[PDB]
Amino acid sequence: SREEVESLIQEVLEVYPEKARKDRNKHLAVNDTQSKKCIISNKKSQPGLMTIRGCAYAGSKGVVWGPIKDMIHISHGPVGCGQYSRAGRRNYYIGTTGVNAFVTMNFTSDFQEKDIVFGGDKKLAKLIDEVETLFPLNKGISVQSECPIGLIGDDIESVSKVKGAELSKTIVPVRCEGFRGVSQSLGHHIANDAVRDWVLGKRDEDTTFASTPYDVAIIGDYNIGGDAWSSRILLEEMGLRCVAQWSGDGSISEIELTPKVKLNLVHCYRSMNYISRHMEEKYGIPWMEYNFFGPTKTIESLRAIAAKFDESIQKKCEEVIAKYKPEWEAVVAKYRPRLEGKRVMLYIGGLRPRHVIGAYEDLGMEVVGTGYEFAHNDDYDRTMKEMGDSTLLYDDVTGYEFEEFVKRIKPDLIGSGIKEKFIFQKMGIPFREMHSWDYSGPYHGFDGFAIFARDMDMTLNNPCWKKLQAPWE
Amino acid sequence: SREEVESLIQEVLEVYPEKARKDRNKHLAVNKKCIISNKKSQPGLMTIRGCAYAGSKGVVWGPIKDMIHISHGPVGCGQYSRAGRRNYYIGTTGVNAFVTMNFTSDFQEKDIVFGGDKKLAKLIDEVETLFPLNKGISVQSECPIGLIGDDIESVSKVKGAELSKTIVPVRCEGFRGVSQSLGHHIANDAVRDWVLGKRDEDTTFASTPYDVAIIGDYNIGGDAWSSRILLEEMGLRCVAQWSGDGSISEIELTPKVKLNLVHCYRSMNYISRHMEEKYGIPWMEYNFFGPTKTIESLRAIAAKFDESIQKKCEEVIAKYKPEWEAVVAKYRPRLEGKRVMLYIGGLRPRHVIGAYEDLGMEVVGTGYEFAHNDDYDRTMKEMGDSTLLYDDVTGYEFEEFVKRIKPDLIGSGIKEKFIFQKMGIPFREMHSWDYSGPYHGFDGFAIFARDMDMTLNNPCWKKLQAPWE
Amino acid sequence: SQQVDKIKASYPLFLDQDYKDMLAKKRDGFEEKYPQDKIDEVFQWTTTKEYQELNFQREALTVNPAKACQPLGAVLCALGFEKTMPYVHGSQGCVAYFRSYFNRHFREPVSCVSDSMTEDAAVFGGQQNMKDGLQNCKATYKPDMIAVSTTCMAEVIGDDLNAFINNSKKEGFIPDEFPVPFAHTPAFVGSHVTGWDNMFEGIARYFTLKSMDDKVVGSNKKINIVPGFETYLGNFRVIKRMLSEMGVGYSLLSDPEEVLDTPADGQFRMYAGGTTQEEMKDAPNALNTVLLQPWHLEKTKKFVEGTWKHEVPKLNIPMGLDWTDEFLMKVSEISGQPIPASLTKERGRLVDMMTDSHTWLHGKRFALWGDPDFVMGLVKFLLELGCEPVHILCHNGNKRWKKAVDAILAASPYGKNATVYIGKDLWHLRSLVFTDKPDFMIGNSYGKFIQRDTLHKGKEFEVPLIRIGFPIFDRHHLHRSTTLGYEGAMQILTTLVNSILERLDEETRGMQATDYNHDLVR
Amino acid sequence: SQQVDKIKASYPLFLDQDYKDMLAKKRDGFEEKYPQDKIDEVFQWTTTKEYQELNFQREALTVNPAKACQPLGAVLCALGFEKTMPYVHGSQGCVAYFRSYFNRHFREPVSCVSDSMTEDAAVFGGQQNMKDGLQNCKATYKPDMIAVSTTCMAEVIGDDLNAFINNSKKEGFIPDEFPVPFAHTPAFVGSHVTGWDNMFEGIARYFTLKSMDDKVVGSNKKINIVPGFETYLGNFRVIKRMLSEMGVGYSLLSDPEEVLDTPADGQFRMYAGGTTQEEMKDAPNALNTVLLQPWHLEKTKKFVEGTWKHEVPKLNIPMGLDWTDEFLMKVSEISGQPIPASLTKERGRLVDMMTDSHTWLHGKRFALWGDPDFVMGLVKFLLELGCEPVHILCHNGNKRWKKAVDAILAASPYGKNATVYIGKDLWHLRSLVFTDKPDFMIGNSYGKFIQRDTLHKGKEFEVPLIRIGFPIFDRHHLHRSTTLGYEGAMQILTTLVNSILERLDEETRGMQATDYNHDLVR
Ligand code: ICS
Ligand code: ICS
Ligand SMILES: [Fe+3]
Ligand SMILES: [Fe+3]
Ligand code: NA
Ligand code: NA
Repeated sequence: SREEVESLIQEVLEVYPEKARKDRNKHLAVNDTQSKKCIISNKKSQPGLMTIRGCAYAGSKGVVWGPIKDMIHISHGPVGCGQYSRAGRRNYYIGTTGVNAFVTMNFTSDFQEKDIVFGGDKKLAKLIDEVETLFPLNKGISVQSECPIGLIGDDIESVSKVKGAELSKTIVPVRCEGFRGVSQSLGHHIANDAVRDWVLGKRDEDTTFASTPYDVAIIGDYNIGGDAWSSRILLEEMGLRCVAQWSGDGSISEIELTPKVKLNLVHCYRSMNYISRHMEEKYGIPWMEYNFFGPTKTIESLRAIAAKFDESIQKKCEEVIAKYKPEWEAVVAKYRPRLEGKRVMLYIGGLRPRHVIGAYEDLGMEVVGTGYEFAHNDDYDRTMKEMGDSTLLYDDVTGYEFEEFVKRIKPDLIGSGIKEKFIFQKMGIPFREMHSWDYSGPYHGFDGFAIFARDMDMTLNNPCWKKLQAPWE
Repeated sequence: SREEVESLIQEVLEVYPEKARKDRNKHLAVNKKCIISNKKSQPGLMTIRGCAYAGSKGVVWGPIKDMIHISHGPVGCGQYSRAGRRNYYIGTTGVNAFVTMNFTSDFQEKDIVFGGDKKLAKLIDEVETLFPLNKGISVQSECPIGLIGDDIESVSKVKGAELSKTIVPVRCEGFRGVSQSLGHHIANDAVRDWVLGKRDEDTTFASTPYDVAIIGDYNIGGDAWSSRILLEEMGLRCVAQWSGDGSISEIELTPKVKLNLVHCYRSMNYISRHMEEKYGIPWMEYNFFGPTKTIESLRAIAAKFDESIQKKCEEVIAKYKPEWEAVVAKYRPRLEGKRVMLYIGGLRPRHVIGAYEDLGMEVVGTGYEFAHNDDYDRTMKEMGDSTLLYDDVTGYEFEEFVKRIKPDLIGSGIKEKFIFQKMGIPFREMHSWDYSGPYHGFDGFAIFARDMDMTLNNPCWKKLQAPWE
Repeated sequence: SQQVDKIKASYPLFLDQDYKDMLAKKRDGFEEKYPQDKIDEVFQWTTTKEYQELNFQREALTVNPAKACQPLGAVLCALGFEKTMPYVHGSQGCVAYFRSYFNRHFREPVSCVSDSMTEDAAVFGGQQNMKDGLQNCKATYKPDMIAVSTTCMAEVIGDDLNAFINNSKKEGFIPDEFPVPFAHTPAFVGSHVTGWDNMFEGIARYFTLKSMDDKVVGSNKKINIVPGFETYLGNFRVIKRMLSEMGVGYSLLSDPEEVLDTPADGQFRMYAGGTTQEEMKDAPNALNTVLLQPWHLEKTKKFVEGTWKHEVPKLNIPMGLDWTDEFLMKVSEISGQPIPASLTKERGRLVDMMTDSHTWLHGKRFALWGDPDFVMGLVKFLLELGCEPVHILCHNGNKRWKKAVDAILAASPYGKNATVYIGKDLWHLRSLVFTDKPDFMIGNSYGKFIQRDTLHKGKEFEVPLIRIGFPIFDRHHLHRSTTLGYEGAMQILTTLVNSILERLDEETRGMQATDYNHDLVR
Repeated sequence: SQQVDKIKASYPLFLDQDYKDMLAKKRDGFEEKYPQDKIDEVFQWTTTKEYQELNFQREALTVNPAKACQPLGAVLCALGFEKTMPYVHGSQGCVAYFRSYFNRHFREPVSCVSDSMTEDAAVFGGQQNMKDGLQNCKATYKPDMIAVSTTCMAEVIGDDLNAFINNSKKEGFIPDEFPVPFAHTPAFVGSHVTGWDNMFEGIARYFTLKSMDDKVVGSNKKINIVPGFETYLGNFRVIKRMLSEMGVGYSLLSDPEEVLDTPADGQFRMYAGGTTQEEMKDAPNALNTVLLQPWHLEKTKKFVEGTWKHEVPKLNIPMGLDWTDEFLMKVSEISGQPIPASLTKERGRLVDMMTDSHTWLHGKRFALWGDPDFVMGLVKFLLELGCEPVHILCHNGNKRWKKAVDAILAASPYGKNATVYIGKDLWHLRSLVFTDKPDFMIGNSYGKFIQRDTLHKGKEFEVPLIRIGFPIFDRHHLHRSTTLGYEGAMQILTTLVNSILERLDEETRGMQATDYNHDLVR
């Protein structure tokens, strides 16, 4: 492995036509410090090659805005986008659906051809009013544009100003048309900017909130399976006050209060570094990255976060560490022996391909391949250090590529998404879903690590894997 | 027509050998000196009849809810009868009630060789440690107990005295009698000799002039709760129910009542006759199937009391009138003219005829598994002219009578049900009520009408014939 | 009272206030009921480990058996033969009960007769019943054969069936050529599956024991299949379907799936289908005989080996993946037919299903009961799925069977917490699921009263029932299901996975309380 | 916290006291939550008739839809052809969603590709995407065929699918003989089923429109069977099974049952089974063409009648007892083949099951939704069982269909309290099941939130969901079931009767409260 890896890469690319072989080659690399010298990323997908990527509407509606529980989010366009993305992402929340929370519902303008012809702007204002009579307890409205809204020249920003002023509601236009950008990534930036311009400033004057030196915000935790509740509880046991959760289980008022905090804790850099930079410029609030995947990364991140405060938070940090230490050591003692030595290939989106490596290593596994669907070069710079030498790195991996890499490398476990799952199960290779957590989790924090380890163990050592081959062959 | 029916009987009996043909001819008639009944079954002919164990444990003792009833003998008998009969009760099964459990001594060859009496005494003790709140034990004898010479009466006496518990021996062995019928009689006698007298010397029960016992309602579907409600709206006080939802204490208080209301004559007239002899308590038959019979019954019962009860009877009759007339209004049109062939046990083949007629239906053939000629005497008065009467019917006979008469509706048991559905005749279960019910009282008439209608007019019957056949 | 536009049946009729007050009046006036707090106290106690120790010390009393008497299976066996009337020598009550017990499971007619022995036969024997019963049976219902077993009465008094039947032919009640196989089926020995074995050996003996001289193993190029006591129509069909897919000539000896599933087309068919007397007479000329349920076909096995000279292969019941594979590979060796592509694919679809559902099944803990072969097949398949058969109960099991099950369990990580109980009943099982709570039970309709008891202790203590077995009285048409082979394994897996997902949905339906985890996707 | 011997997932982990108090502090500190008495008040209002009036007055807002966009069906149609790749000209996000939506219903790989149109393609169209698309897909995934549909971006900017493909062949990106049928499939018209029809008619013409001089109606002695958008694998298999049993020669046009059910045997098979391009070229030589779901196969019909000159029979979807009968008799006439004994028996076995279960089915009230052919099938069969289809909602239905269903409803006593809703969604259905409560819903997984809302009002108001339809994401392997034919009817009947009995068991499990009615035999 090293020369066999760079070999493998050239055998696979042999199938493509010339133009795509020369692009795809730049998005596969073997690890050995500045990604701008190893692999290129955040570039359009080669047509017809079965990429895994989604669109900017997924990035804005599905990931950033949809989780915000007390707003109503309108999918503005034909009925497809809102339907495929209804309740497909497990951004969990406490609430009374249909009354004061609305995350798993599908509000939509259901565009017909008449609306393509005359425009959907008069439909939008009529739907804002129906939303108001039927869901009186909503705390604001988002309008997430689908592919056709831009292309036909509608103007949702004017509908928002006018209807927003008329009803004294926040209405946030979001121009997340699916054709914009190359991936979900631009959806993140369009959505962050929409929060900045339409929400985040709403309380710049207000000072009626009582601040403390220990107020923080969790930024980019979308509470998959409760991941962010498993994080908040540690932060508050450490002495801090999480004034806001962006956007897992998040309320619009929690977002309007983030400019009051003293420190912005950023879990998902890729999807939220935009707003965090902005809050540092305008409000003076610093931000740091953290990683609550596994006890080694979680311990290191608590101690780094407590170091920004005084002694008392630092004292409490050690008390949290020691409370949970026997718990994850009982987890390790039980599952590390059943998982040590097993090799993992990852393929996810923008953050987990690097952030979960520490939790596999804490069970004695080895991440021999990883890749991101839509990461940027700063994500790869951070990944180079987490990965070992001569491991395989792949950006916007095609379906053919992933299948062919797996055949040669033969990992013991693959971790990727739904579209990949049943592919490798057929081939005989244990799979765990690393977006939905395979309807399990949380995986964040100490309480999450017990579940991750039990999950990786139940799948990797399950009896079904010994039965793929009929005894008559 | 009388003679067209008299030739159907002859044509069917042609298949039989001579011995069975001559016996069956006396058990089939077109309507005392008309039909024979309560004789032994001819071998080999597929009767519907059960045994004295079914008639003692399955009908009389089993429903008594606070007692533990032991099936003494091999596993089979208690298992087939677990929960098959819907004798409803209120209780906490496993702690203070036990109707749908199967207690048994699970006889193995060892017990058939050395006897089961040491095993029975050990079982009594085990029942006592595991089920402390039981209020008495009955032991129901399966075929082998009698035949191997066990002495359950001695065990019952000895253990009863030792523990100060009512333990009732019952020799309801399946080979005794010719049917469930003897089991009823054996069970009643067991009640007489071991329970009913327990309070003869006691005088602390506070009587009233309106006290009454319901006798022989097993509370199928709740039938007897829907009868209790009416009796009590009439101003009466139902001190006891036998054996549906019944408690032993209610049994022991029956001799303190002013009147015994016998629903099921066949199964319980034995004990009723005894309570008249010993305690001077009169009895009377009544019939709560349908409104005509329920009204006529309420009024007859009320007439055995004073003007106060007679008033309240009329307030009850007038309360429920709008309801049952609504039932008729809705369902008599949908069921009028339809003919019914009935085959049941000891009572319903005649008792339910009034309810069908209230819905305008005509009962053209009825018969009993195990009735005596006194039951048939009552039936003559209820059945129309030239209708068909059959006693201990055979499978072959019931199939063949149905094919020529072509009734619109048949009501019989589970063993008959799937046979006629196949033939495409609407079938309603008239023992278990097909899991519905109650059918007694005014409340039950609404259900009975809804049930005949849903089956008789169900879309399925129009489909038995493939369009290319 | 009743409103004619919404009629009420017993439920919920009796929850109306006036019925409610009447029942309270009844109780308080006359039942002499123990007070509610004492009832709670005794109920709590029946859920404890202390109560469980008393319960397992029982040795005279049986409470809620998980078994029936031999003649019930002699009936089911005989029903599998062409135009055969089952005939039980003894008392009529037993036959009434057999018929209704099957009617209620199969929701079909069940033909069987008795010769109505009573008190006067006890003293002088049932010779006259047999003579009249057979002649009446044969004339009235016209069977091609009559298959005779016994009620416990006939056994106790000592009736000789061989003699009584031979006399009946000698005295001209039935022709001499008329087949009347017979078997003693005493109720106080073994159980309903023993009756099946007894009867089957009975019929085999009748048609082959005296006729061996001309018989040559292998000459008919077929495999005999003996199914044993089976109450799933799907299990006959899958066996025949798989042997026809493999091109294997085969004789299913005793086959009721037609009599138990006649169409509703305007006429009653007492008889339908079934193993032909020709098939039974030719059976010794088979290459071999396979016993699908070896653990209650001990007597048959001895006869097929002893008289037919078949080398009966050591096969487990073909349940689950490993044992269905062993069955098909044995069949392939005997017959010389290769396992076809269609079956290799079906196997692969079963593995796919297991791979798609492993996350939800893993570690789920079960209690189960039933007949011995069925129960060990369930156990085997749970182990393949990653489940833990915690309480395994076989009322009619034996020490040898328990030792085979204990070895299966030891061979797997998922057997570590499993115990096997033989000669225990469902009142014993009720304590086990209070004291060592599983997540589910797999059994027959009687387990519904244990589920009921579990819920009364509390919703967090409820063990929900999954109905697999016999009898199933409180759901319709499950007798049409399959449990053998890959098809059967796919059915069981589906039921189990979706019973786990139904339960999780219910626990997470509480708005703003548990519905954070009421996922659309599972 | 966690105990390592019993790890808790999110449910019930977050019910631990420390988590519950944190969430309380989060809510009180920073969520500015509406008071709980105001929430309960608004919820009660949303269950009222007044709220239902406002709800049905909606014209611009849709809430919880019961349909998807056209290209989701174009994908599934093209997945039905041998070694063909579905290819969706437009933006790649749509394909990521189509794939996902099907992966979770079938739990299987679903292959589809996109040519990743973006901002720049909006200005000058996607011609270069298509050229490089087809070449890349063809080289990489090696299909015999590529089948082209469009996303809403492609439709709006006005790309010419015909011209771009031809130019891709003229410019030498794909061989000229390589088949590339195509269809326009605009999300803003009709629904997923329309995209099925449009794609089907696309592929029929591609292989047929230019070749008709050679064709002779009936010369190949086969019957064409066009199934439509179909998400149950048993529905393809039952149709094939019944035609073969009658010995009819048939071509099933669009057959994905192999590709949506490959075995897990060590290797990933991208393609499997499917209609050959050749059966498509020779389809005009068939006796006739039967459309199994006529109400979404209008465009296909006009083509097979207009170009193939077939006289397409007026048959309903073969669901339930009458429409299956009529389908077989129409097949018998067209083919000259009698309906065989085996199907006549299966009919009679279905009728028998109807007779055994009618007392539990009678008067049971149902709310139901889905695609129009499947929903009218359900209506028809429910009526045949004696059930009252009270609320019938078809989001993608039309006036003409609604008139047909209302005609069906009027020809039967059980349809008289029924109403049909077209163009209404699951938030309208929510109201209907509060104000006019049925006993069950029959529908897809999205109905679980309607069940949850109704329970929140009370256990007496809860309407339990019965999952039949598409998509089903929260239970495993129901995609393998069948709903057509006598078999499909047997399955639906069993599932409804047992939902009813299971619900009754639950309402009567309360000890000494409602268990008087907890019957062993139902
Ligand atoms: S937001 Fe992103 S693809 Fe950072 S769009 Fe994607 S709930 Fe992934 S690796 Mo689905 S950048 Fe979150 C993600 Fe990571 S939806 Fe979830 S798993 S940490
Ligand atoms: S007791 Fe008798 S056979 Fe009178 S043994 Fe039988 S619950 Fe029948 S006609 Mo089953 S004399 Fe009762 C009866 Fe009638 S069990 Fe029920 S239905 S009214
Ligand atoms: Fe049936
Ligand atoms: Fe799969
Ligand atoms: Na008996
Ligand atoms: Na899209």
